Amino acid sequence: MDVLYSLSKTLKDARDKIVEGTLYSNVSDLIQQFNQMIITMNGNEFQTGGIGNLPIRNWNFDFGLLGTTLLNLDANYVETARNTIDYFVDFVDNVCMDEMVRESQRNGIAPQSDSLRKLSGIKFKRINFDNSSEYIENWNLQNRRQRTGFTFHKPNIFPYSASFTLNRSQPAHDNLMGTMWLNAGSEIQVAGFDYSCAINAPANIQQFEHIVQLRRVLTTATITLLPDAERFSFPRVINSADGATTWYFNPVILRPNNVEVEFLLNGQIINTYQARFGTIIARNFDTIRLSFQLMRPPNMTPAVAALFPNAQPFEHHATVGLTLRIESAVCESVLADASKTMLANVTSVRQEYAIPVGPVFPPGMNWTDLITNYSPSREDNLQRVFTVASIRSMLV
Amino acid sequence: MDVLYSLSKTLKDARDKIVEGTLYSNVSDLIQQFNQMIITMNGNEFQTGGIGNLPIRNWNFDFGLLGTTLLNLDANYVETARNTIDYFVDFVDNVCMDEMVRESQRNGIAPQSDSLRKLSGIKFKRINFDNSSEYIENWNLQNRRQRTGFTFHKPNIFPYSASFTLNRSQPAHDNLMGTMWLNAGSEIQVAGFDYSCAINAPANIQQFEHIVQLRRVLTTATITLLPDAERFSFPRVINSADGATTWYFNPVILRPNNVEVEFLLNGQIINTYQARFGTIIARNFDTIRLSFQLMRPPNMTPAVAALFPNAQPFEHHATVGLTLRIESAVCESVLADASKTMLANVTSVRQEYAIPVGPVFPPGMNWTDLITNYSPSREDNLQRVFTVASIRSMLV
Amino acid sequence: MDVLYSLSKTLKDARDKIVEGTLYSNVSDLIQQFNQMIITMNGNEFQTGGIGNLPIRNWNFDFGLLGTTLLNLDANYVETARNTIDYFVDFVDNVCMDEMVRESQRNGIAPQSDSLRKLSGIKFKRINFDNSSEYIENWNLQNRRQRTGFTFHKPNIFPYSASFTLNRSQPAHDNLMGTMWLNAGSEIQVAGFDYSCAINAPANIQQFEHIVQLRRVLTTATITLLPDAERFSFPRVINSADGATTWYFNPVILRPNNVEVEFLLNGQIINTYQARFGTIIARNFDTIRLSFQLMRPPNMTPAVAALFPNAQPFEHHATVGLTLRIESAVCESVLADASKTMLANVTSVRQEYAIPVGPVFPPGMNWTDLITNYSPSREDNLQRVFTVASIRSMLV
Amino acid sequence: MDVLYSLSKTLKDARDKIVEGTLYSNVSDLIQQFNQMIITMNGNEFQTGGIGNLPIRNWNFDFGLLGTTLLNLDANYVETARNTIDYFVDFVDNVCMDEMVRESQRNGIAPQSDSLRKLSGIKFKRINFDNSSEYIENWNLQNRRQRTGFTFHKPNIFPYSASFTLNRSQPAHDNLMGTMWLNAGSEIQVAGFDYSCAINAPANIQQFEHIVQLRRVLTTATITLLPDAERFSFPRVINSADGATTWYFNPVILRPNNVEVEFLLNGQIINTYQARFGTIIARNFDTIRLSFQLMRPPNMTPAVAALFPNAQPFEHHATVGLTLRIESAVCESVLADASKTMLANVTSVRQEYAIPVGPVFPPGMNWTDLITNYSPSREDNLQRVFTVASIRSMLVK
Amino acid sequence: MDVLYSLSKTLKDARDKIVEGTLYSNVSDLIQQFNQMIITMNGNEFQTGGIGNLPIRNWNFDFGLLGTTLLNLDANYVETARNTIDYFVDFVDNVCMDEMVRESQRNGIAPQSDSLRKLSGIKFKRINFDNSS
Amino acid sequence: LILMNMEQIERASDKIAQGVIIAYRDMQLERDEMYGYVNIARNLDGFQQI
Ligand SMILES: [Cl-]
Ligand SMILES: [Zn+2]
Ligand SMILES: [Zn+2]
Ligand SMILES: [Zn+2]
Ligand SMILES: [Zn+2]
Ligand SMILES: [Zn+2]
Repeated sequence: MDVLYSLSKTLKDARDKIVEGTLYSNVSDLIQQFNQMIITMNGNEFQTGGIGNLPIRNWNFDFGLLGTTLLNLDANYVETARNTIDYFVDFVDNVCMDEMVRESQRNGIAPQSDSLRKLSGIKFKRINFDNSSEYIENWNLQNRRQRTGFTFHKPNIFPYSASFTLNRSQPAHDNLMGTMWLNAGSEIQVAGFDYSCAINAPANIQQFEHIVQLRRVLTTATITLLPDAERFSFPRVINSADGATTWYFNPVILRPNNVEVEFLLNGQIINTYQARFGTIIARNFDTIRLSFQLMRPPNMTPAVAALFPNAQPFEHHATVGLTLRIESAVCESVLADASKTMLANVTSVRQEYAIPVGPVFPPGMNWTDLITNYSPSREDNLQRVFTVASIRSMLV
Repeated sequence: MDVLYSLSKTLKDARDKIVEGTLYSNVSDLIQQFNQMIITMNGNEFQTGGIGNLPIRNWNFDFGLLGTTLLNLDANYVETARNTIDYFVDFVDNVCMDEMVRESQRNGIAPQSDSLRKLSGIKFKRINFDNSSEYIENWNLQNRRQRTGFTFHKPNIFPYSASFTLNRSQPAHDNLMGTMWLNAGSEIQVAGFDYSCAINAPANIQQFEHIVQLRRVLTTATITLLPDAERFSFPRVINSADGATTWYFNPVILRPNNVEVEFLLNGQIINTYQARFGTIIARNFDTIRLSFQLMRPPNMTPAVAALFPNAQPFEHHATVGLTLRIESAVCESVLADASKTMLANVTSVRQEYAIPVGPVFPPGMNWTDLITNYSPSREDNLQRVFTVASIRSMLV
Repeated sequence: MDVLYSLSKTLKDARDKIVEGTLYSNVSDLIQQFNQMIITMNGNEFQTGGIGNLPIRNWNFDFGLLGTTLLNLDANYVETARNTIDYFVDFVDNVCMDEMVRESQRNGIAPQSDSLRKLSGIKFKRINFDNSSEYIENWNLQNRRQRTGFTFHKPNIFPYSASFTLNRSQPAHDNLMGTMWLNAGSEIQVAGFDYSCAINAPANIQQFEHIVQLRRVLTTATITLLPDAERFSFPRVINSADGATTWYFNPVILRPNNVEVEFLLNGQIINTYQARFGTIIARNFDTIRLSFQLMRPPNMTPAVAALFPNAQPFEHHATVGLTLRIESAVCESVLADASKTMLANVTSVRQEYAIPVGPVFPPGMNWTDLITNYSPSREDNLQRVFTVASIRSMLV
Repeated sequence: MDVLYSLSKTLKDARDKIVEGTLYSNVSDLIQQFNQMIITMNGNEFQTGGIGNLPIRNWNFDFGLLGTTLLNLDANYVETARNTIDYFVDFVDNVCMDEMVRESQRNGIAPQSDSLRKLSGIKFKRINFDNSSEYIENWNLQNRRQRTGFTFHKPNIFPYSASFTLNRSQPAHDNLMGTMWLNAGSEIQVAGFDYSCAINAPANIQQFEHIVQLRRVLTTATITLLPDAERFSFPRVINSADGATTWYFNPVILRPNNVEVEFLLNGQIINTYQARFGTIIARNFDTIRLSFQLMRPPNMTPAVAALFPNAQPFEHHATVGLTLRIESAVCESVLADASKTMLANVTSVRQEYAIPVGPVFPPGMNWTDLITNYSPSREDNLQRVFTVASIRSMLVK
Repeated sequence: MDVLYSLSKTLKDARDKIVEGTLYSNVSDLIQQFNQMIITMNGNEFQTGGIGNLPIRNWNFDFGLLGTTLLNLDANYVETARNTIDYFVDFVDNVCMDEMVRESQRNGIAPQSDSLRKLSGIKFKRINFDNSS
Repeated sequence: LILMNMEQIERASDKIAQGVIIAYRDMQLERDEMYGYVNIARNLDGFQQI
């Protein structure tokens, strides 16, 4: 992996630095690294495999070294470099694609394609040099059982789930008490609805609780908390849990009462926020517990008192919302996020070449299914393919 | 462009690395590059800025070389370097501004300002060195006609458009079937509304379709797909198509049925997602075809059954929604997005100096009008000014 | 700060570059810098402080130099380097943590911890080398009295605020004219609501104005302007200004009229956008003025004509909304944003070690209170701790 | 800036010291400085002035050095020196005027005129010598970001504001309770007026409060506090807040009660003065809170008792004043003040040559507009033009 | 007092006149005065403070003399001088603050702070020069 | 290589010392395995350097 990354990094440096007219002193170290790569690869035969529809490709390396006896690079030098660079970039792209489409339950962290296993041989370790990318840095750290860290803008940590729980229900579905939520990506919208507006609740308070368990621990997370949930504040006709019949929802939004956001690690409260909404920090957590109360307002104007009678029928249902958006976080595991392209690149390569479903990943690399059941083997295979995808995205 | 970028990059390196106390070995290659730049620029006269309120600036270069003999840099060395760097940074900023405010219909990719034309001469190609930025790398690749790639977070590919189509309507606007949508920036919110709730539709199904034709092909795109269009889920009084009258829309949201999101390239299905929500990947497409359905609930509770009568008047209008957000994508063409500042830089420079409207760009660099009619000449001019703005933001 | 950053950058480079098999020429400059660091640190005792629960730690430096005479680095070389690197990383992390948890009112930009004050001595200036990160570059430019700016994706410039102004009201809260708004982070959602729908207004137009005074000037700001406010588009039961009673809000959304968004600096209009939605560019401003009008629709279909009677009771309240999202901007000062972890890192370190409240920051480093009262002393302390947090992030 | 200041300083020293009959030992160092200036400037072309009506002036330097063999200065020596000095003073005047009429949004502290930009080059740094003026000293401290200090006699820290607040009012405007204030320059005159004289107040006390927020922090401020406000102590006919009608103010002055001056920094109490009048010291503050009570006097002689009835109509309205004068203060930013001429010089040059409105300063250098919105970019540009104005004043004035 | 004033005036002249690029002849007399101050102050221990909340501060002088150049001062010279100048300015400010907060019914004109009392010793009279304010 | 090892090579010489501290206070002679009692300074901490 570090050798594949080193090939890609050398090729990117050569593309950026070996330009017409440039001082040779600008490229001397890059030229030495490039010539070392050429010497190491020369004489080695590689086969990028024919899994799925990915075509079998054979790679042969007999390339001359780049010259070292110029003061400024000229057009001849750039063209000589660029032919070799093109061949090497093609080879690295095909190796990366071959690795991305492969998985195993046993050693998913280990290389799977024949070319990458060959590149793991000691006779290629000379190619290895500056491992500065976040993905390769974390790869090296995890190879050594060291504390890893990935920074994610809007991490896709929540599997998509648009669900509801009814804590008070009946066949008519007209005096309902419960919660509905969309947990998607980095966003949790939750809303507790009481159709009776807690007329008969003790103290005229209805308590709603929403616990979301993250499949990995998040650290140093900046989160936006907002009082209302705009996704559950308009009238809807919602199917019943069995799907037999459809019930009606006609929310009127009250501000939530005694909002308590707990961020918990192993069930221990690490962070606690009470009645604070703007922008909060959860330093280390794997569970979010949102407690929020519908409080029937003690004093009402006549219209509000009209909305909420003493008994059924209830036509205006008192809903209290909550929005939780993880803007940025740090995770010890790879994750999809709104800014990167590793998941998209891996999925695109697997789709374009009709890679059959394997033992490890769900079909189509579906992220909801993947992150719902983020097993250790899935984590190893995902980190491997994501590191390979980043290596590929350095050149492609 | 490569020379302007090399000047800017050399100056940024000099600002960051020529610091008091630093080992000369940290700067040796940079000092060589800087001295080469000084030698090349010495004895050359430049003029920048004669368009709009951009002032006329004359530039003369007669500077001494930086020393090579120190072991660690001291205050004298840093001061001499800083004076030269200040002059050069001012010159580069003015050249970038002079290029950013000019456009051409014929050869808009080629340099427009006199200074960049002078810098395109062979006698300046020695300045050229490491071209590592994504924008200059794409510029060089586009020069050789290699496949370019710009990564965007929340690409602004959709021109702003809030419109609606009525497939069934009458002058009183009380039995309406149709679609309303907002295509803005990176988001598509589309809602199909039937006022009869598909009482008389065949099989009690109303089909809604929405086609968005992207002006450029997108690859490796990460898409959030959510069932509901919250933007079209509240009571609304809407102007009629000719604006002669207003009509009422009292939505009640049902979940969409048989959701099929197709991503098409050249009218062929590249990606297709059937009832899939959360994160999906569109590997290569220029069109998005969202087809959904309002399916009248076969079973209703008394409240739901009351919402939807057998005939007019229809007071609750059955609406199905869809929200599609492009988080990240790759495009072969420059585009505005949420994280970069190229468009903002170019617009700000053109507004500060009162640049008259030109034959290429719309007035004020209006992005909606620009991406609506994204012609090849507009694309070439925009890539030029965006590359210049990225070069400028390295220093300014 | 420059010295602490240089230490961290040296260690990060050593971790990324001192890898088995690599050519010594790839790392030669780094090895020279590393040996310079060792020479400058050898023989010095440091104490990282006991503030809060952060333990007192003593640091000693008697390390040997790394070798320079191999053609390729080997496993022995990597192990020897790693031993020294681990100690230096621990020391730098502790210095960063000690500096992050301290504040001063008189001179908040100057170092606060004893270790960082010792490292500002001239005897350590030899460690200083490439200052290339955005935060350290801004730090140096600001020490040089040079114009520098931080780039923010979704800057958290707006203190959280959900409030309303009632320009027409009565104790029964049934003929209300006013504005509702949420300013949160980088987002503004405003809505003018008239219960009489401007039945008895001059020209049947109701004017709404909303001014947001930014605590710092923003430049080259990309902004999305959308013509509705989904946060204030559904029925709500809202406390009164004193909380004595609760009133009822029953929006029906009309298109806002004469929408004029002004971006102002020093009370002067810099940018003006009339009836423009989608992407706009605010080049330089400290205030946002949003003017909009609820225009009574001159023609109404019977369904619409019913909703707005000539007199009370008013059941459907005509609301017109605007939404303003700052996607990207540039600020002279430091700010929290959706991408960067500086605030989260500082808050996490302050929470983990039970750092008491100081005379500068609000308790818990709460961002709303901080940005509300962004004083110069707060700004200085906050830039200091944010730069230190970034330096720590390079290694931790 | 340091080079322009050094040029002007050398020229002023030459004008003051190169005088007939003086010992050469009185001027040897000055002669060396003057000759270094001549050597550095020789062979350099400068252009000043292409904005507004400021003419384009071209400057060429080919001068001989002043001699060094004399033991006493004679008339011919002084005349040749004066010729060179006059040319240099004309040049420095023009460079200063060219710099003063320019502004920048980005780097307002940096030079804007081309001549000062050229003078910023390394070759000219040899001219630099004693930087002892307060403005150039503050300039050098600010370049290194050391704590600056500007001493202002009567700082112009308050924008002009003459307004009133009504806490109790009604359309007839005959039972009014409120405050009126003039904040102008270095002065705050405030007055709380109750028309009923706190007859029906809770214990016959009417509390008045006035908050003034300074746009810059002041330190080491000598402040006079006088109990009365002569500005709001005579009959007035005042517009209404909407301007629809006019109300009447017939004040009768009572001594203010429980007078409390508070000087605060970042919303924290720094100085508190209770019942203290005359000279007080506010060591470091950005806000002034004046709180003062109208106390209805329990015992009244018959004329006083006739002034204030039990109920309306109220003809004589009980008013309590306060006058606050900042005599001298220190500010870390430049400011207009009563003794200096920097603002007046900058404005005079800008008006004399019809300098168009720029993107930084108000439409004509109005101090009220500037101080009301004293932004950092404005502060940088103002400090630059004020330092240039002082450099010019060393020679032109 | 004369000595404290002379230290402060020497420091002010050093700040104003020891500037990058200036002729050494502009500063020669000032450099001699400054080096004489360094010689007189070196090896002497001073204590300031210990009244109210004024902190106790200890001052030690172990500085080198300012060098000489052929023609003009350079940036290195200015930074080296500014280190010493900054320490001395800190010391003088602290001595002045220590004296300003003290008073005496008897001999109120005489120095009251320990540092100024030490500075009134004969050894420091060498520092004394132009008393022009 | 020479520049990084210069100090070590110079300090290995038996005929040059790296300096001398004149401290007019009475300092105990150090006990060093190479000398017995020796007025050897390990460093220069606490003294002005000429
Ligand atoms: Cl985002
Ligand atoms: Zn149910
Ligand atoms: Zn984002
Ligand atoms: Zn219609
Ligand atoms: Zn109210
Ligand atoms: Zn009135």
